[PDB]
Amino acid sequence: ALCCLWSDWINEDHPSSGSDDGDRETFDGVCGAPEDIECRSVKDPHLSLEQLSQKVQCDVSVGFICKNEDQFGNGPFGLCYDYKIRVNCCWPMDC
Ligand SMILES: [Ca+2]
Ligand SMILES: [Ca+2]
Ligand code: NA
Repeated sequence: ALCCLWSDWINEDHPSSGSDDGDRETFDGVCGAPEDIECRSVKDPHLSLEQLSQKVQCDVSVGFICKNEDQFGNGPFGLCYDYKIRVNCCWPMDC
């Protein structure tokens, strides 16, 4: 069968850190090919993305991407929340 486990939280980028003007989280070095991914805001971790307001990308191919300019605001106001991810990874095991 397949034995699947959820990783610890990954939170290596932040909306006002680095040079990417956003928040990107990857599972490189954690799992080779996640079966699932969970992307959550740090300040409201119980809300799924379908319960959040921001424009983000969250999938098992690229991981998590939020770009600050995609968020609601006028002028320079408005940016990504800080997000964190878990990945669900499965191993072929007889668990
Ligand atoms: Ca950043
Ligand atoms: Ca982050
Ligand atoms: Na975005």
